[PDB]
Amino acid sequence: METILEQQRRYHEEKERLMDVMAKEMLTKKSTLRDQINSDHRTRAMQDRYMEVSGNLRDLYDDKDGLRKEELNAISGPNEFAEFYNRLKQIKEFHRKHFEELLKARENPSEEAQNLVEFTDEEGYGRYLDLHYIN
Amino acid sequence: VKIGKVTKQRDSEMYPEIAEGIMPRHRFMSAYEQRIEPPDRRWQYLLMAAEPYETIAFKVPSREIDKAEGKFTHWNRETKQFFLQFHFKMEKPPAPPSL
Amino acid sequence: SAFDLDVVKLTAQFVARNGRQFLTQLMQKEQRNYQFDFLRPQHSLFNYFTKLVEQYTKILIPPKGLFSKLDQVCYRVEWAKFQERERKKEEEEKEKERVAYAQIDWHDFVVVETVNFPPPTTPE
Repeated sequence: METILEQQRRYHEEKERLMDVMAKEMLTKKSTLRDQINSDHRTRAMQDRYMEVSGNLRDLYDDKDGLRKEELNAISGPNEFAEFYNRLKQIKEFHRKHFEELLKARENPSEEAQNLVEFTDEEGYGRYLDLHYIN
Repeated sequence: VKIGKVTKQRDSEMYPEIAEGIMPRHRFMSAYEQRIEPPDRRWQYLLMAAEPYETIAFKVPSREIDKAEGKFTHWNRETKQFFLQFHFKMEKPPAPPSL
Repeated sequence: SAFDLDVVKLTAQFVARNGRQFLTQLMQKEQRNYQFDFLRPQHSLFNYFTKLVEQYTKILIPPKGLFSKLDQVCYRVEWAKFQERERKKEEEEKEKERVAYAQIDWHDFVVVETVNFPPPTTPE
């Protein structure tokens, strides 16, 4: 039946996709993390926070990024929120989920419906895209 | 499958001004232009240059040797296809290889 | 492309556990040119294949181990920024080179005589 390897694979891949998305976000506007982290600092005292200079200049390494307005920062923070929700879900299901004659056996059935004229470029693109509205 | 190498050595330690910016630079020059302005020409030279040291040339009678075909298509032009394509600069030992 | 995808991913599934043990036998049994191309590095898709297998090979890594995980995504961001900086620097050095190459006397000749590097441009 369904090979769990493929499912677990797709899961790790999607998790990777999400991490990459919220990382791209944290990249364009470091404030997203900084803001958050600062608050976290006063709730869980242990938390290590970045150099003040970074925070102020709104930079992560060398490049100082443009300052964004509050509404957008918050927005993206809630978006990242739902993203992290998805991630937590996938991580969960994954935790709950984790010969030659059969090889030819399946490769034979793969011959099924040979006349399927259609371009298929929509697995990683629809996901990458699914996490990156207008025209 | 054909025939094609020079090993140029530099000083033994004997202001970041192009010191690390530029590696050994090579160019193919036609003898049609020389300081003499007379007597002879008609062949190419594989000139190699470094800031302090003096230029160096190597005559290439054969119309084409080792002129390969898409060896590696990654685009960091450096100076030209020739330099990136077939040169190595051992900067730690100061040895410039060209082939 | 669903067919190609499916065969790549399947032969990749088996190739991940049996390696070439089941595929290297299939190629000789069935006799496929297509199968041979898939096995080979000549066929472009081969590369993506090397990906899938690796990925599956990875799933075999922590089988029997659960993942119990923001900081990370920040660090990834940081990395990207760093890489970006390296790219920038490179571009700069290249620029310098172009300037100097364009600015030296290729007529100061003083000749003497007349007439694999990729694995060499590393360190070991």
